[PDB]
Amino acid sequence: RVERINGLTNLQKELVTKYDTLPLLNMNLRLSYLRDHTYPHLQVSVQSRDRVHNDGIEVLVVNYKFCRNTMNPFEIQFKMFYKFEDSTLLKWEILRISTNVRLKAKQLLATRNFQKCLLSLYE
Amino acid sequence: LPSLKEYTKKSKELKETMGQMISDSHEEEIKEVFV
Amino acid sequence: ELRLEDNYVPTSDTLVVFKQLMKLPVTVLYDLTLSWFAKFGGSFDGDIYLLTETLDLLIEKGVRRNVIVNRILYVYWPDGLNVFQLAEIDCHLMISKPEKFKWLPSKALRGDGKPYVVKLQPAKFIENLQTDLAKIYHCHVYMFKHPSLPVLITRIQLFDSNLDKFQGKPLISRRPYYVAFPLNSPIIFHSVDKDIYARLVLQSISRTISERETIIFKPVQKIPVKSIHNIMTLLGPSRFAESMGPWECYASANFERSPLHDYKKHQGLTGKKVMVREFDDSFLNDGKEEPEIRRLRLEKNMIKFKGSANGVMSRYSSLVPIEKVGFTLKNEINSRIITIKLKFNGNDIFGGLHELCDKNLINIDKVPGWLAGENGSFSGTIMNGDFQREQ
Amino acid sequence: SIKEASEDDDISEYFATYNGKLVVALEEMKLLLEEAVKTFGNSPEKREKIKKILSELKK
Amino acid sequence: QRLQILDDAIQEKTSELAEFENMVRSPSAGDNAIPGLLQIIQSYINLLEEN
Amino acid sequence: SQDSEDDSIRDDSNILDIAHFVDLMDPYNGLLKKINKINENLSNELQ
Repeated sequence: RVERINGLTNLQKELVTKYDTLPLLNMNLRLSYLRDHTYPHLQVSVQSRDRVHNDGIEVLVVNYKFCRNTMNPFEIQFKMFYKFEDSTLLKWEILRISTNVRLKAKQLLATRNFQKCLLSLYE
Repeated sequence: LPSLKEYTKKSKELKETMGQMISDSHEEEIKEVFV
Repeated sequence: ELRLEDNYVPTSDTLVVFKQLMKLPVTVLYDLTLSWFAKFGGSFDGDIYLLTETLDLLIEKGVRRNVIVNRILYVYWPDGLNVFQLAEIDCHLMISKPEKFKWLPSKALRGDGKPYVVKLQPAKFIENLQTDLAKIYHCHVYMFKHPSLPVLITRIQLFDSNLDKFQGKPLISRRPYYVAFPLNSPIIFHSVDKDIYARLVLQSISRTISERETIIFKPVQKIPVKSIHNIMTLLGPSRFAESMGPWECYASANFERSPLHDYKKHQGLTGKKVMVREFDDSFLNDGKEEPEIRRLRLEKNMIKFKGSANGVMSRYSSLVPIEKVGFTLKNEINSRIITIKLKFNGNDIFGGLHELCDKNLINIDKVPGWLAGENGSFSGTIMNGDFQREQ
Repeated sequence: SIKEASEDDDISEYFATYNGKLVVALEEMKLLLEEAVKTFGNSPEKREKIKKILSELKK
Repeated sequence: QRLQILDDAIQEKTSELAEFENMVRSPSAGDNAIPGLLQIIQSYINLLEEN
Repeated sequence: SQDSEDDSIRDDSNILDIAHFVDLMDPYNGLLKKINKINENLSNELQ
């Protein structure tokens, strides 16, 4: 029996048809891992992934809400410009910073390589 | 290192200026009465 | 004074050198002749440009390599080849024919037990090695970098002492000992030799690498493997080390792309085509099965043994052929340790096992990880489901 | 931060004017709190104002 | 010479700190008015919270 | 001797004071901007 499995496949149905070493495609399970285990207490949110298909450039805006200190959590909002093929980050800019982390993030975000910025903010 | 004593006196002057600025600001007086 | 310089001539048999240069192509012979006459010179009289023009006339004459071999062994250097020549021709044979040499890996452990990532200053390392080995034997060492691989291969040649044997005044050579240094890796590849001279060379190498804290070489494998490219794929500082067999997909990263990429071509959206594997014992019970699901079970065996659906690219040939592996599987069936010793032999163990799995002789749903090519070229004991290698 | 938040930079003048702005800000906040106390003096409004002041001051 | 270049870097940093120190020295004596306003505001806020 | 501190060969009270002073007059969070936030909250609650 030939079966097609996608990102919305059941976990039991995936374990029925598992004979490779690739990671599990159950995307709810993948995001459950990503939310609960590697980065807990972080309410990420994406709200606009609009694109300029003439240039082949994707515009992404995400909100990172570091809610480990639930009384006064500090949140940030990025804007990324993809290349959507031959993936190059042409430009990224910081749309909004919460004022209670604004100075430390202002000193940190002045440098490039925003992956370090996100990891440093979470740490 | 002759410049260590220079930093000692410079940091003493800077700390004195910052301390008198903080005392003029009265942050500790308004902090306790706001909680 | 016991160190051997790059201008001494040893006693080498002319016929052995004659048959040794036969295997080299004409263009490396040309490059060697110009480099040798530019550095050391020869008995032939002429300008360097004049000799370049003479070899040019030889190469647009289309002459066979035999004539130029007789020339460079009979008029250019009739008395005998210098040690640098004898080392460089054999290193060029190593470059031309890498499959004719077998290597043995050895980790560079140090101090507490953390491996030492060996880094070489090549000229100073050669000078220090030659001065260290000069105290014991008549040593000449030659070092070069691979044109393709990121290694530093040395060649250590040791010379001994010498009815009435008339007179030779010789210095008889032995078989050279090769030690390959990868750029940044604790694993050290050396030639297969267990006599006292090989131990001396490895000992002097360990003493002359260190210079800060004492370093010991512990052998991580006792079965030699051919083809230096393969031993860099296995034990060298690459991604394919510690990800082999069914896990070569992680070492090649052909299944995931960057997070900055198109999300319409993601694996979870397009999906992949698989088959329901029967967990009930039905392999032993069972003809002209459908050619689409036959392709899927062939792909299943291909995935299990090479990691990729299309493989790392007849088609059974793995990324690294393995000659000898021996696994000692141990289980605990009701408080009894039950050992099974599986030994293997051939030109490519896991390719042959893949072919046997394709012929429905071995169940691909029950073939374990270590049999499938995981932690390849390592022979060890499987206790509690965990493979620990032998020593 | 002061340089990009002023646009008239004169950063030495930021501190005396900081003290003056603090004085006028406290007297203005005094005026607003007196107006809020005299205007309603209710139960829900006073509790909401106290909670807002405590939340904005402590955190 | 290593300590010389270390002391030169330290001296440059002290010059920067002294530049900042002249930049912040603002003479004032207005703390009494701020303290009185804070005391009055605290008393009125306590009176409002008491109701 | 043992209970003495006259040469600042290693001191970190100054960096603590620098951090406190910077946190005090921050143009974004600071002390004056907290007072302004209290002002806007009181204005929204009253008017």
